[PDB]
Amino acid sequence: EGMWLMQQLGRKYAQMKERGLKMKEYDLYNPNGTSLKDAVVLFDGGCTGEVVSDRGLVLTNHHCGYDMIQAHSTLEHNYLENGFWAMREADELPNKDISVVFIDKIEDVTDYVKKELKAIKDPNSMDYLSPKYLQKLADKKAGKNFSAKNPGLSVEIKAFYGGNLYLMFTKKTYTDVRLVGAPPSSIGKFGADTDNWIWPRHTGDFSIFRIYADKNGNPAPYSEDNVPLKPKRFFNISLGGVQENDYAMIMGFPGTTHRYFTASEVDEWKSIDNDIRIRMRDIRQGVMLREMLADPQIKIMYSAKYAASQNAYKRAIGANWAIKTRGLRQNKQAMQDRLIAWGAKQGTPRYEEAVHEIDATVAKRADLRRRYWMIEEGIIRGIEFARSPIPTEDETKALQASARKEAIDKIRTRYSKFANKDYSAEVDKKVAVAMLTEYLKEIPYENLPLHLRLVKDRFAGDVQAYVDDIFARSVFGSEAQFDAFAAVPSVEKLAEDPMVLFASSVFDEYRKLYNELRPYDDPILRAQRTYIAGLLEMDGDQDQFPDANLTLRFTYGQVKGYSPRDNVYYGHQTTLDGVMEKEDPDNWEFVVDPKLKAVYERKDFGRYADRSGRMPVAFCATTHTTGGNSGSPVMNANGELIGLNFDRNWEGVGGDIQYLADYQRSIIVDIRYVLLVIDKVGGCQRLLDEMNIVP
Amino acid sequence: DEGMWLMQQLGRKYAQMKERGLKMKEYDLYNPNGTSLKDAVVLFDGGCTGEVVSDRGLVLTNHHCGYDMIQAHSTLEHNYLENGFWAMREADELPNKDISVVFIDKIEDVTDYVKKELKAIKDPNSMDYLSPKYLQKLADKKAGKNFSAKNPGLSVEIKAFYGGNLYLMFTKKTYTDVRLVGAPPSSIGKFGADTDNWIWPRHTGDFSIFRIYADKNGNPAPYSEDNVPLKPKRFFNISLGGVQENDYAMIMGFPGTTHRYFTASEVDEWKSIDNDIRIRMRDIRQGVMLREMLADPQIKIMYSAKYAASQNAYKRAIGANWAIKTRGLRQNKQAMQDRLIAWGAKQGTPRYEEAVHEIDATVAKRADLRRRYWMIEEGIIRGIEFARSPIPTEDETKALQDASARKEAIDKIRTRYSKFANKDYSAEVDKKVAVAMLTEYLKEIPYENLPLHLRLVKDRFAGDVQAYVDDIFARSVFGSEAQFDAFAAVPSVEKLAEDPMVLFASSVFDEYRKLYNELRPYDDPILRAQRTYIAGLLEMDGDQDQFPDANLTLRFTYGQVKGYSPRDNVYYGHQTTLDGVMEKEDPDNWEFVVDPKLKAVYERKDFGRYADRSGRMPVAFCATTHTTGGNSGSPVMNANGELIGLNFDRNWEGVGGDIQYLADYQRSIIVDIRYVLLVIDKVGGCQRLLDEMNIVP
Ligand SMILES: O=C(c1ccc(Cl)cc1)N1CCSCC1
Ligand SMILES: O=C(c1ccc(Cl)cc1)N1CCSCC1
Ligand SMILES: [Cl-]
Ligand SMILES: [Cl-]
Ligand SMILES: [Cl-]
Repeated sequence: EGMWLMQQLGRKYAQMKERGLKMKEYDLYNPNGTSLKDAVVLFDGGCTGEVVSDRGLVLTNHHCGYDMIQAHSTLEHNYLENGFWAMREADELPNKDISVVFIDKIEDVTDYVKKELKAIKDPNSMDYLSPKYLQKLADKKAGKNFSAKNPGLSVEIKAFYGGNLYLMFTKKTYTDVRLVGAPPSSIGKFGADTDNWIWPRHTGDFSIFRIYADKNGNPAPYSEDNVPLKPKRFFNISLGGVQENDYAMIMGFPGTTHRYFTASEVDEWKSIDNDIRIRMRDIRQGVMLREMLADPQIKIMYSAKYAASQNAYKRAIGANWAIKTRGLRQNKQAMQDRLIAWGAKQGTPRYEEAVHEIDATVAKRADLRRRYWMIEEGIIRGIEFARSPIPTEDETKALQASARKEAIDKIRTRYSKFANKDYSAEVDKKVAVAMLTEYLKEIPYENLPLHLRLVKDRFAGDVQAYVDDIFARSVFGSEAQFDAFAAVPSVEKLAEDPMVLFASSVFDEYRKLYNELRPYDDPILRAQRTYIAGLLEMDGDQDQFPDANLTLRFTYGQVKGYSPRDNVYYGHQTTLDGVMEKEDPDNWEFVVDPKLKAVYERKDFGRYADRSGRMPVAFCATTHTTGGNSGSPVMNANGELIGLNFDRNWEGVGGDIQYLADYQRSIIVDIRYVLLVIDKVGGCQRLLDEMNIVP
Repeated sequence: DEGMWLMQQLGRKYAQMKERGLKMKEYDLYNPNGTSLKDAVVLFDGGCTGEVVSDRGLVLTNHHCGYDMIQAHSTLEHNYLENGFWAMREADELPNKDISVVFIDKIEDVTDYVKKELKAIKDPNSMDYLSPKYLQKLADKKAGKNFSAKNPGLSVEIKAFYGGNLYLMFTKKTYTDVRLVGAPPSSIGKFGADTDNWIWPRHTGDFSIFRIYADKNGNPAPYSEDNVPLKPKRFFNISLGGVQENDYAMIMGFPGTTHRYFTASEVDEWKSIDNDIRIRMRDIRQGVMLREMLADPQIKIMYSAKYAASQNAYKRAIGANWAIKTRGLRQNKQAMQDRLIAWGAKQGTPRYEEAVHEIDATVAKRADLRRRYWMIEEGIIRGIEFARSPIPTEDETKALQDASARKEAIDKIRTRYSKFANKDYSAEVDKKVAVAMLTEYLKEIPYENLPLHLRLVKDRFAGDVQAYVDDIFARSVFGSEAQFDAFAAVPSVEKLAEDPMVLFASSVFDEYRKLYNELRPYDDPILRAQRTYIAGLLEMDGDQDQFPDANLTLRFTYGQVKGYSPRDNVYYGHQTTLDGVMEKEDPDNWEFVVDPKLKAVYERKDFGRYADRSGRMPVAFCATTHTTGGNSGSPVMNANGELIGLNFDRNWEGVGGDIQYLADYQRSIIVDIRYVLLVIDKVGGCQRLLDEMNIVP
């Protein structure tokens, strides 16, 4: 049920041991010594990774190393579709803008931060959650020139439990992280978008990198003279596999959770956030699909935009399923009613007052929040011509010196980025007509972006005519229309351009709503500090985990399947047989790598198949994970690497608010399948040889 | 392989059934010379199975079996299809016109008799051995002079089995006054609707209740207000003990057809011609229909049923092709025939190998013709609605060419036009379907093999399929109502003789009939060789683990209540519950709406004695019994012969089971009798039906 602070390992150790943990507490996390924690990294600012060799080899997900594989792929060597396997360390490819962060030390600085905060002057100050303020405190505690005295290191203070606990992290950052190996996209992304959030899963979601450093193992930017890092700790790889009910644990960097939402916040998340995103994306995706299915060239141009919209659409469907079926609202109501009753008993009304302040703030911002999600889902992300070019104050104060041609070249560059190879004005007009029809029926005339008032005023309610007119008369309606403008540009033409005015109007309203809604966050945040303090004072800091905030956490559970619906059971482990059953040569998502298909036919599984001769692929566990846990190491009761976390099932996406023991699972690629792909698909024996593989 | 066994085969199967869990005495289940459980089984309305469940002739069958009778009695004032129907007294039960229930009174092996009569052969190639006319002449000869009058209600029938190697005579008792007694609302009776057709897990309460009526002596009689409920010689006891995983289960029913003795060449033909053409053509048709239904809510209303009707055999063909590809159906037929050929060679009898060769050569010879037939049938005859547009008859054409019979002909043509262009017909949707169907058809079928009118696509329209279809509607008398009325006002034979829609419809039906006539002769050599082939198989491995193909006759099948794994890491258990109905509820999707009375029963847990030991409410179960179409409504029995359920469907993974039974995938989908009695009790409130049944603890 939790994403626990490293500091909470002492308090949790006895329960973990009763659940199967065999390793010593300080071998997993030592606050003043080397531990397994030292082999975990924050990979490229949003994924987790792990050191698996004495020469700095790092494993993470394929979707985590995707951009680096794509940036090194060309028409001649397409590493994205064929994979990549450096046969020597010197062949490993450097990556620009990459990083790996080690969590060198973690300290509780609560009394320090709470004493510094006492120098208040304003009870409603938000400095207690300010990265700028907390950084000034972190620097004060570390010292004037800490990063110069300790190079490669940096400090950071973060708030936890709504501002009731503060931790300082001493981080070590390496920026020379090189691509070593990756399976083909057919393995690394087998399910592709059809199996996203799905269990059973058959995806070999892994990629291999290597941390490089200077001669002393100190952080250094890319240089041809950099040497692989010899880390202070790396994971041993287990080949013993997994069995149902086996103890499993994960360390990683979960991004966000909302475990202390009030019942009113659950209703708002359902009725505004999720219902609007669901309704608007269903309209958008419906029109896109119709057009993609009717024209194979539209399918090529819109496949990625369609897939990108489906991802949070599916998450919202999964989250609304939990609100409707798992009693999320009710359990938050029971949590707050229990605190209110205990507060009344102790003669302290501040907890009930705090819950009331949250409810009243939610109720007060309802119409504004509805208008914001409606314009964001409906227009800002729903309609492509909302992000069409808007002339800057510098560009209009140039068109009306010969810098007029420099303004036109800047506007032209933006126009070509909007109307790119994947942009269809006809498809966009069809999407806009459906999106705006829904938007105009939900947002009243007095709340509309100024230009959308023309639908009723000038176009007699004809949405099609309004959209047709934007493209017919706009300088960004077609290439020829832009060129005619570029030849004779006047500021009066841009000031009255229907597409410019639409884009300006919708962005003006989007920004006005954001600015009007931002002040409502602070009373909720301040009341949550009091609310979570009461919850901790009442039921204790053990069962109630602090919300995720991109900091290192541990979670434990077991390798276990679940029943998704009546009379259906999904086991704990998928096999290579499941990849073969899913093969569809004429569906790019489910194509099987020929070398992998041959390995399966010949049963060339070596030391990686299970005791029954079946080749495992993936497994699931009752660990509590979220976004940010993407390439997390999964450990045995002995702390050996058994897999890599890569996803979670849609039935558990509501788990960011309320953990669902009977449904929520972490989706993990089996380490035996990782080694089988490195060995029989990549033929990269040197990577197997540098790992410490235990029988 | 698992079996749809003849009643005669119960004796030789009894010991295996007992070892599998059967507890009842052999002759209590079937006795040729006395009353047995077999006497409580009926053929319901010529294509379903039913069962007598009371001493007053109450009959249980599926909701989809009694569907037409529930619909015929439904009005805007009393919609029994939507709300259900529950007669609170016997006099309130509704009569049905054109209904029947058939009891199998006696079954007799008449093989020696038929085989001796056949010896009077005039042509060794004669198909009389499979002729219903010939076999009826033999049945009438054996039964006696004027048997129908001497025994009212009874009739005799001889059928061939094992490709003409075994013959059985059936003495049938037919009742035609069968009244509607009860039915759940469509929300229970067809819960899955078309989404869950061929699907396990399943949550559908697929049952309906009827009653057999007869004269004062229990003898068959047509509907009369003086008819009294039948006091039958046998009825099923209802069990409330439920089912558990691995429990023995058995079914009696009337499976229609199987192809257990296909050669490997016939499996390849079924895959590459029958199934691939049906799959490809229906996917094109359904694809266009769906786009139009999704774009216009009025097109969705008009085409929903046509779309659903096409998807049914489309899904079956997808399931059958999955078995051919993954379960080794072709290979196992090849191994079956190779084993017989090897044994025949050792015996010095080459006639079995000669028979398999004759089947292979016939399959290879008819390939192009069969391809052209399935292509036109799936592509045009079924695929395009204007193929079934009006064609003026030879007498209608003559009637138009100096009498009052001109207005008579126009009224007949108008009636047919109004049936073609009905409230559900869209000419625009049909033109879109025809353009896609004909594009595929013109790609597969060469110019010299095209129906005459389709040659105009290349000749007159420069290959433009859209122009050809547009022209059919623009210039045709049946292209619109106004075009028909203009014709009806000034009708000339010369206008009909050159009508593009008439010529298209005529051409495609001419080609469809020419192909049928050219292909029909190929059936006979296959049939004759199958008689020799199945005789060899029976002589070699015995009439013991090789069941005779289904032929709409009474069979029994046995197995166990067991789930299965459909794919890697997925298990489907043996039993669904009322929670599964609730998880599937969608108020804005007509298929998954939940009856309010049923939803309340679930919330209050008002399950009475019908819930399982854990307090869960059972809905349906699946079993390793071997069933096919015709088994809808079949009684499912306990080891004690008590009714535990009604068969109503089978999973898509087992549709290949008509050729090769699939032990690890094929399951019969059965509605639990505890759920049937729960709906009668807590949803219908029809206590009198519960009271007349013999319910065992
Ligand atoms: O099948 C579903 C789904 C889930 C719940 C509900 Cl209520 C409806 C549909 N998906 C696809 C996988 S991702 C989540 C949405
Ligand atoms: O989903 C399928 C299906 C089955 C097998 C294959 Cl190869 C492809 C799709 N259905 C379910 C309804 S009944 C049969 C068709
Ligand atoms: Cl290190
Ligand atoms: Cl012979
Ligand atoms: Cl099988």
